[PDB]
Amino acid sequence: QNITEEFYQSTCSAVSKGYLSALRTGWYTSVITIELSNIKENKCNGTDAKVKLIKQELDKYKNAVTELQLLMQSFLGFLLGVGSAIASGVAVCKVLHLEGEVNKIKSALLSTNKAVVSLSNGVSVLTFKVLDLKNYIDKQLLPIQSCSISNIETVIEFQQKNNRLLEITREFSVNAGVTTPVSTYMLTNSELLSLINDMPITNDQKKLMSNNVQIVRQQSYSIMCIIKEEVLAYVVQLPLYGVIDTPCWKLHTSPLCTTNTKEGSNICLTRTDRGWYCDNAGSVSFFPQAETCKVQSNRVFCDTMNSLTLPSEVNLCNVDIFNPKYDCKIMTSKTDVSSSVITSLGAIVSCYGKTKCTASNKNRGIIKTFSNGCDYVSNKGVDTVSVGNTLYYVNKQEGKSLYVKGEPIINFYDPLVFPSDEFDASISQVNEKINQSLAFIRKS
Amino acid sequence: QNITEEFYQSTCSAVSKGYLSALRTGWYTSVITIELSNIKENKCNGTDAKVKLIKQELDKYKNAVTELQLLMQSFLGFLLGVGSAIASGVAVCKVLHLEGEVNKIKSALLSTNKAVVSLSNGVSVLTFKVLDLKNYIDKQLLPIQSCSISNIETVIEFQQKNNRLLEITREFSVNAGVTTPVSTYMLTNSELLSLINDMPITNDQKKLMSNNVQIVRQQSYSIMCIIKEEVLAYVVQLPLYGVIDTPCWKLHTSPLCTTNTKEGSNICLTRTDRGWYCDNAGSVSFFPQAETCKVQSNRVFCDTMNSLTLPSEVNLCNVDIFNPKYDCKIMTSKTDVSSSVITSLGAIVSCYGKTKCTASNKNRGIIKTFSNGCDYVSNKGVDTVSVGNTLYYVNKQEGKSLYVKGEPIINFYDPLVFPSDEFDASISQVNEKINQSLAFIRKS
Amino acid sequence: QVQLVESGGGVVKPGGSLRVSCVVSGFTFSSYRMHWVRQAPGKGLEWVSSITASSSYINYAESVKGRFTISRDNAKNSLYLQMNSLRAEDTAVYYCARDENTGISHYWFDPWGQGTLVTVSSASTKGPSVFPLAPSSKSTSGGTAALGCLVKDYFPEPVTVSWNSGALTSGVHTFPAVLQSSGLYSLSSVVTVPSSSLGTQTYICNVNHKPSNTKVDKKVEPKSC
Repeated sequence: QNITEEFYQSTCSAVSKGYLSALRTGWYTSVITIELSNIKENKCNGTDAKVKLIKQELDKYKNAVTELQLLMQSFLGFLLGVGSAIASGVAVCKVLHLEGEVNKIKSALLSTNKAVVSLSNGVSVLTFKVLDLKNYIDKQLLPIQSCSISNIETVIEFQQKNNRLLEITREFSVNAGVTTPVSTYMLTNSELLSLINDMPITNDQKKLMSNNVQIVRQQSYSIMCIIKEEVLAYVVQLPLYGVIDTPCWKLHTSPLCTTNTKEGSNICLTRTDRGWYCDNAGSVSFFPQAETCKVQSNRVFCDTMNSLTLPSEVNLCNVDIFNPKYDCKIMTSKTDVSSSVITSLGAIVSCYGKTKCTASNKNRGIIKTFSNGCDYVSNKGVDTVSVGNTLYYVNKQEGKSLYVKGEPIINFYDPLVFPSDEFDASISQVNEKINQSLAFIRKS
Repeated sequence: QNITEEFYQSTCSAVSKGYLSALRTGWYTSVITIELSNIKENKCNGTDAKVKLIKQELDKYKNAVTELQLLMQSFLGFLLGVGSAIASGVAVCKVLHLEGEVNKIKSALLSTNKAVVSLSNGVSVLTFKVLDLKNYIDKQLLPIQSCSISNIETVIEFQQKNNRLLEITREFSVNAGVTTPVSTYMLTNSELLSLINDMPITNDQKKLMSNNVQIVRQQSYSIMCIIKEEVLAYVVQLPLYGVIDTPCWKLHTSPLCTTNTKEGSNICLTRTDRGWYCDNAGSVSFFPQAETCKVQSNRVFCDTMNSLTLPSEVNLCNVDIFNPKYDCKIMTSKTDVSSSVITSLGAIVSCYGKTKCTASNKNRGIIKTFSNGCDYVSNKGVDTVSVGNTLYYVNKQEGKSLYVKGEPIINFYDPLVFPSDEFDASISQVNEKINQSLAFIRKS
Repeated sequence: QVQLVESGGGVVKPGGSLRVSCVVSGFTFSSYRMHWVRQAPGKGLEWVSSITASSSYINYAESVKGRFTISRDNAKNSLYLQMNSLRAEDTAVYYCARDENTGISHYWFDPWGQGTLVTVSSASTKGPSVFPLAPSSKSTSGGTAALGCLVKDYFPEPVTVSWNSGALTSGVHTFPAVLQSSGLYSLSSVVTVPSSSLGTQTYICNVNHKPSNTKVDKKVEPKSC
């Protein structure tokens, strides 16, 4: 009941609809703390086998702390604009370097592992304690001091309790202090769920985020922030989905050319506005780089930093490309090469020249042969399409597709006065150039 | 004896030949299963030291299972086309969600570890069992009631047998159920070699794949597929190399400009068809984004999804750019900037303006100074080339180079009627524009 | 049009050496893998050897491993088979064939050459033994009388017999040769002529033997009994 598709023969493009939106509009920052110990070199000049292992595990811990201390020391995608991804978390850490902000956090978390702390600038952030190495080292490892270990399971327990810090240090070291995909070492799944549960958002947003934690991880940041006194702190910057559950639709385009027998003398045309389209508030967000949108079943996650704001009239380009309300963007060329585009529920085949183009399924083999021009085939009884030397697999999603017939628009142009090398043109701009060229030729 | 190079002075380009092909033309899918346990939280109780470690390990196992359960829910590169990479494996999983498929696979693997199972749609897939945690847990971790552990090596054994599942869960969690480079946790070398050995292909293809396992890994996929009853299943999508051991060559191009002493008044020209070319059943496969072809000694691994099908006459552009059989593609400009291109056995230097360009070796230092224009130097006695403020290291691979002299073609053009800007033109298009411009020049 | 033409076949004693060749035209030679297939006289087909487009991989049958060597030259569009230590059971017609395939399960031989015959026989080249077979009363009367010549003990197979220098073509029937245990062949030809025309029509049996240049002729006339 969800996904449908339509192919337009006039323009050689297809539209997929039936998807739902989840657009990241803002950021949410939280502070994660780890309590450290102040172990100083002990004498304990033993020779036991377990003492040596304990010493090695303490050396690893101290080297990790030193390394962390050293870490902090004093088409159409060209129209988008550039932002700064981690500005908010960096601002939070810039605040945390102030005089009493670490003390405030330390004194507000001693009784509980979660709390809301008001910073000196008035902003209140979630602070959450994930690991307590101070307690296990000060007590139960240096009892008031275990200089001759009598149990082997002490070594194993200490090794288990130390892996988290080493893994975090490694991840921060190989990334210069900023890890885009937030690993389960930085935040476990239970901790991430507990953190989502405390955001001041609606229950619908919480349900959307709780069922897609793998996307939330993929769209998050972790920033190494500070390590002073006996506290390790880093900021986690989570996505905020301000717009959810609105209709979304994808556009696929392929070149459209004439089919003259002579090798040259052929003109081509292509729509350049392929991408994802979602309507949020009385307008449409357009994402030219469809690689920047994650898809889970019929839910699309897109980032507004990589979008343009367009009027709702843009949708008229699919129904009629010559409408006066909106000017559709195209590209003209003179090189006709065969290729294929795999859509949501089928494939578009532009087969030109002397290439051999076919569609097949596993049981019966070839079940269609394509002629020169642009054509479409549904995935209902087709498994693969082969264009020249290339073989493609079609998606096997369930849905209905519709074929719309019409005369290709490249036949309405006169090749004599047709512009060719136009990368960033449109319908009106091509018409103006054609009109000027045609009006010039009236000499007498 | 293997690979040679030739530099053409007329066009400022070089060709390297002597390579052998390995082109991925299809996919092969397999199913990997892990026999899992359904341990209930029905342990009696404990306050021991060795029992607490076992309980922690069991908690890790159960958390991993829950996480997995939560995971599954419901120039010239612009001419290529768009395919879908993991369509076949996704189709295999879509089939695998039917009613009796999992039971069928379970019944076919109880007595062995490999098997070929024919699914409901008639396709026969290869299934393989890599780990059996259920057996170990059931027959060695529930001795009828685990309330007291008498050995420490049981803890170590259990935590050794559990690492494989945790490492798979982490990988799938940070990738949203699709890991492109298949690691040794998903498939070991023995398992991958056996899987290659079971494929219905020739012995030549098996020899090619067995000696280049790292490339096979780099060109594979792994898709989280299903976890129900007491089975964890994921699909592995392996490359199929249908074309092997054919001649391949590489093309390098650099801008070609005039050398007038005035700031402007200089016209440039560049061939745009860089990349790899391979022979494919009476035609040629061209890969423009040469960054997507892996090279092992003199074997090139290219993916056909990123190629165009061209006639065999394309090779005529190297020997004669003005031939009538094929129309070579160029670009034109007016910005002349110095740069260098490192080839297989040398370097092309385009040195223009007031820049200083030299070549040197470690023992003797500078051994050549370039003048204005395009030039080539072999790697026999050259270690580095420096252009302006940049220094390059040449490849020190063994082979023979040849220098072909000729008049640069940019000197045959008249700058007055030269088309200054042409990103996607050809020789014929530039000629036809020059003919236009020159015809309009008529008096009275 | 795709063409494969084999050459270089001939007779060779056991333990000798030989080299067959196959020159192709009509397609890009260096894009395909090539094969050798042999068939013994009156027997089935058998794959011999294969070679990929750039000689990187090579395969042999277990019956010829260590004795035959496959090779190709891409600049000349030719591939070769070097045969050494030839045995008696190596006597067959050798074909060159081009590989066709679908990438995974299917591998066949669509285009085949025409074949070249190789004979491995210890016998030594010898001249034919020609004798006449005059008609007799028992083999006469009826409707017509038949008379012919006999060729005996000749090693190379290609023996040609013409009666009136090619001026007699009706009623002439030639029989296939017989391979004796000694390795020599022997074939007899018979001609049917009217019984009443006996003596009036001249019968001569020309035996032309290229490998021994033995061009002999023998008259067949009745000789009492």
